[PDB]
Amino acid sequence: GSPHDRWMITYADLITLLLIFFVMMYAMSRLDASKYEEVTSSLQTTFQS
Amino acid sequence: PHDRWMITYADLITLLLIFFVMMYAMSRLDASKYEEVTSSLQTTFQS
Amino acid sequence: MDIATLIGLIAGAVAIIGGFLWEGGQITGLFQGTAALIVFGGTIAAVLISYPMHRIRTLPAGIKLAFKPNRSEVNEWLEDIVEMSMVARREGVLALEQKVLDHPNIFLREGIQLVVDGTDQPIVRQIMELDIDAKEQEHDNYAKLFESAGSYAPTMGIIGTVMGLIQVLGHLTDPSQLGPSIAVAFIATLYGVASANLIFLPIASKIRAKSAEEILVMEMILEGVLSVQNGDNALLVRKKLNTYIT
Amino acid sequence: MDIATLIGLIAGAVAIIGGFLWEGGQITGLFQGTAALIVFGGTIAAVLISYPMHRIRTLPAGIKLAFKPNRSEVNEWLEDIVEMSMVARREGVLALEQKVLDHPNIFLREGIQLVVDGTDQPIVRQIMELDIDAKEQEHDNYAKLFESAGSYAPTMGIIGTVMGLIQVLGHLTDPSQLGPSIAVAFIATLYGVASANLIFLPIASKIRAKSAEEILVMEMILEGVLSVQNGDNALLVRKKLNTYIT
Amino acid sequence: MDIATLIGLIAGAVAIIGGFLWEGGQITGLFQGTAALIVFGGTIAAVLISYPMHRIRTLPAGIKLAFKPNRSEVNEWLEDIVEMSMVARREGVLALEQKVLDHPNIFLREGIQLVVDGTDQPIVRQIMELDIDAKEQEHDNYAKLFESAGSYAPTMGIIGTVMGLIQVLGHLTDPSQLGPSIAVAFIATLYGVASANLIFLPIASKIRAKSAEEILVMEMILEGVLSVQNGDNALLVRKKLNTYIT
Amino acid sequence: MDIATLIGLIAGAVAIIGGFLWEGGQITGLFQGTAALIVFGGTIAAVLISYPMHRIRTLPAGIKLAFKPNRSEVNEWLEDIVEMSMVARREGVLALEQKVLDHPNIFLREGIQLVVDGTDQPIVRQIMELDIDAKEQEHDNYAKLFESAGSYAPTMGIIGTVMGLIQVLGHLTDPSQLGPSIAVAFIATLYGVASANLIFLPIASKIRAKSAEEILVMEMILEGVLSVQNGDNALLVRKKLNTYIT
Amino acid sequence: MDIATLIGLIAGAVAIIGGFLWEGGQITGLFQGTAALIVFGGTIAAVLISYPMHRIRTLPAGIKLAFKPNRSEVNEWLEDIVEMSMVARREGVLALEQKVLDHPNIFLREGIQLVVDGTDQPIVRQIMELDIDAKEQEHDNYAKLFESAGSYAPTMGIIGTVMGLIQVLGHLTDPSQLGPSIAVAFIATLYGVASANLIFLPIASKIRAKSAEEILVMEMILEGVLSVQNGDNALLVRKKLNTYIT
Repeated sequence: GSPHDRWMITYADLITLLLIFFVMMYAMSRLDASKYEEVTSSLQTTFQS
Repeated sequence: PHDRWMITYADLITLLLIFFVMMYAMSRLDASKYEEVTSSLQTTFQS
Repeated sequence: MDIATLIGLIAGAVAIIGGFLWEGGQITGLFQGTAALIVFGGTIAAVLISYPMHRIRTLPAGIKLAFKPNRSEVNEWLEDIVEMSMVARREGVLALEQKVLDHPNIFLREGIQLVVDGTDQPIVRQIMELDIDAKEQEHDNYAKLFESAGSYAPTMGIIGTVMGLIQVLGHLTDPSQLGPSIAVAFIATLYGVASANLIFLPIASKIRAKSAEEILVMEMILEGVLSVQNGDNALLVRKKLNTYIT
Repeated sequence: MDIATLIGLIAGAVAIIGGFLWEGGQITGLFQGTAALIVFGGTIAAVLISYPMHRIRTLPAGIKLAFKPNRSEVNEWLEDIVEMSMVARREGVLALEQKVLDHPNIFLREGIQLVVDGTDQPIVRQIMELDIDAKEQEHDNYAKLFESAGSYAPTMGIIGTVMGLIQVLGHLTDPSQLGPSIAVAFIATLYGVASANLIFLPIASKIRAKSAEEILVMEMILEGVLSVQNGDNALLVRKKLNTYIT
Repeated sequence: MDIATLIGLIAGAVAIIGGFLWEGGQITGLFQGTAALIVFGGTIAAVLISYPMHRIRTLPAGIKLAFKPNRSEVNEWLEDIVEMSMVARREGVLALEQKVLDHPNIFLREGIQLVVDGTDQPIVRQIMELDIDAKEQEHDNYAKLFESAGSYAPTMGIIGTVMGLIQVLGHLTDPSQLGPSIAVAFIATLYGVASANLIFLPIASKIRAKSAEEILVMEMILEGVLSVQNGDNALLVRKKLNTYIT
Repeated sequence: MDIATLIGLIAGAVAIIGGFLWEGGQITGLFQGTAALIVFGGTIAAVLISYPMHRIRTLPAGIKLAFKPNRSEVNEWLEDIVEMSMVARREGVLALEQKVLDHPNIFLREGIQLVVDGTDQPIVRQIMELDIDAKEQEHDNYAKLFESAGSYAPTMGIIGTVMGLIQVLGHLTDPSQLGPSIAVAFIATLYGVASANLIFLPIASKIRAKSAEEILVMEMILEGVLSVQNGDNALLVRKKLNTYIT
Repeated sequence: MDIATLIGLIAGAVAIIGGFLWEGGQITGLFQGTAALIVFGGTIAAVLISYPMHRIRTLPAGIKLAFKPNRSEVNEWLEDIVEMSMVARREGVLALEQKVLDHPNIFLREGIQLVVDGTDQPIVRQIMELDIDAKEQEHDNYAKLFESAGSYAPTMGIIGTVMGLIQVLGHLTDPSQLGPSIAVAFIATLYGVASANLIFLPIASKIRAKSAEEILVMEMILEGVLSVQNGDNALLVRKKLNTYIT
């Protein structure tokens, strides 16, 4: 799709802004140690290493 | 062809967001910092 | 409603709904009234500005051309043209005329009439070709509405999402409600890039896929009429017209 | 203003702003002075570099072609050419001159004049076709300016967004200045996708559509003039010219 | 099946899976039920809506053309046409009749038979060219199905990722449920890009490559039959036909 | 320098820089060494590998066409050709030779010499058309350099950005300097998209725009020289040549 | 090598590596085994599935055209054709034969040989154009392999990225070392985009650039041999052939 694919330029823009939002939230919101060490446990099963 | 780039950028950026959505999902929050932005961001809409 | 379209719409519903229900979601979480209004309302607005009103009046006939059943008449008309040739080889001026009088295909009737009236080969070619060109242009003009709706829909999707974010990040009162709230704003994107790829851009493809069959039957009829005028034998007529059949 | 454009602009405003107000926003929020400068300033910049200045003076004329309303004269002109075809055979070429003396369509008036003056078929074809090609090229050049602004506006949106992020991170230490940036980020995105997919790319489609109709009327008049010069009968003229009418 | 395809599939499996298994991952994690259902089910739905049902039955024949092993028989057919050219120089067309009969290439057999029947050279060109263009259209119709699947699959991947995120943002608090979802986001991307790029777009490419060889052999046979009818000398015939072979 | 380009660069610079400076951020924050080196150095490298050395020496000549001020004198040339069309007819062709001598347009001067030397009309058309085809190819080759440079620059940015993010992601152990690090990474994206959209891809448009205007003047003279050879009367010549003026 | 390619590779390596090293880090972090294996192995797999094996053996010959330094002898061959035109005019065609007996250019040697053997002008044009068309098709087939490698490589980078993350998120392990591990995963996307936009997609451009130069020389030789058959004067021959030279 030659001009149909035009919307992608806009998409990239939308996800860039959201990338900006979350990254800052991770900035200085120091990670709860329990939550993370727990998250490693939350995923390990799915990918099964 | 001049739009070669977008389909790669969008794919790459998305992967970061899925990651940082996780990282912010493994983190606590600052009590006043969140408000510092919340009051300000609200006022941006010119409430 | 052709069987491929029916199975396609069934499979499309099962794919997207199954993709949410099988991982703990529910249909009541995918429906969002405002997102439907922004995406569908916006698409309709962009298409209406894009085309004159008389084009939009035609849109029903596009869907009828897409979803009407195949009935493969071309295998019958091939025998009719050979029969007409076999008569033109003997007493062409008069006998041909009677055979076509009540024939169900108008383009063949009028084509033969130009030969009965004794018009020269390059002029019967020219008049016939103008009628085929008109049919080809008409079917292209149907597909162009769908292809255009398919382009605008995804972008009107993103307008929906950005407007939703604009409203949430405004009033980010409760940090626990950020996630549940920002999820809704992305519903619109899914309407845009899902409607475009399972309905609009598809129906555009079918309209083009079916114009390509109707025009080929008209080209066969044209080659039949000019072969009848040349006084070709039945073997050469059949040898030639079969190139259009599959 | 054509009726489809008026209904389209009504529907677009009601869908997008009605959606936003229904989810509780404020219209004033969707205004951002800095984002207007980056996006709308940017598109003007790129379009002015892209085209010679004389093209930009044509831009006013383009909007008139798109949003002028239809009056569908073509049925009248078809009856005129059939009448004129009959007169040529019965009273000779000379009388045509009287009939075409005041016809309000210039292209037909000349085409006939070239036949009365006695010019040969391939040269009258050549001169008429040059006039049609010139009209087609003129309308294409109007459409190209809009299509091009529609290309550059979305990208100027992403320029604006990235400029937004810099300012916010540049002022992240003070989270109390975070907001003024999030606005400019989004609104620069919003102005990009909106302007391009509702004001620019839609107008381009109308110019190309409302041209294609004008070119088809000129091709009908050319086939009328050539068929009049042949001395074709009224049934052949009416049949041939009808292929151009929808 | 075929040598370049077999080495390609071996290299693809060893590169992609050998990369992952070496890093210390398990192949088990590369399967996620909902990701498969959205991407593959959505792709199949879009293709079924887009094409008539009879086209989908051609999909078997498309694959068979793509992975057909190479036959060098064009060299033999060049020597056959040169021999027949020398028969036409020496002997009456009746001798061609025996020579052409029973050749395993039907397009050549028919072409020569049209020359033995004494049919006129521009008519022999016309009827032969109809058969070439029919074969070209048939192979194009196969390739277009695979190209369509390759276009839809990436967009269904974007739907799967957005649907995944909608789920993960729902649960920014419950760590246990987060894992199952963030996966579907990652995997639905992987099936969309990987299936499109390795399976679909290569098979489309290969059908077009193998079609181009088939059509070049038909063009050479047409130049052979016409040069036999003209009565060209064998040295010149050999020169013309050799330009088609590489 | 050309007035539309000058106004465009003024508006673009005020648009982008004025947008930033309204929010108070220093231009020194928007300037980066490594982002410039990766995006511009990468673009130069990609273009140098892409083309032979001799085409890069044409880059100077390409810019000189696009920003050349309009001084088009096509109206004057149409009067010269119409005058000769009547002198040639009255006096005989020898008088043309004197009049054509010293005319500043070389293509017109040469053409008439072909007609004075009595060369046949299809040969005159052939030689003149070879010269127009050469000029059309030359201007296309200029535009292709910038068009290419505008497709490499954004992708070079994704390289600069990824190298930045590779670094920043090293600092996920401390939110210290995490932000200011991400700001710099995205600067490389900004130079890629901004240069492509506002400089490289626009200049391509101008080369193609101004090329098309020049070729239209040359096609007018080809109709001028051929109408002088045919001996068409002054009113008919004036009609034909006016179709080329806009 | 071609001087522009050498300077391009120097500039590209200095831009990418110099940019990286200037902002910090070490080159020892930019080389990663599994990322190279997935991107290059995956590209090779997709290309091998895409093409017959015989096309891939041409890939060596493709690079030679791209990086072959120009011999630019065409000016010498223009003087040969002008001399031969004068030889043919005085002596008759027999003398042409002796002059071209040792000419190093095969295409000219044959073209002339066909004219001295007294073949008809439409026949000599037809046979020579078949040879030019064959060379155009051959160079297109070389370019297409590199282009298609250039469109698979970025997407193999996305696959490599996702598989990198998937292994990580699996074994999340220590919370201080998350950053370095995800950072490496993005090395892959770098190889995908860098290879396609600096090595593969550029080489396609050179093969098409240098192909076009070669085809212009063959078209000049064709107009030369047709002009010597027609018996044009040296001034007219020189003028025609000069249109092909820049």
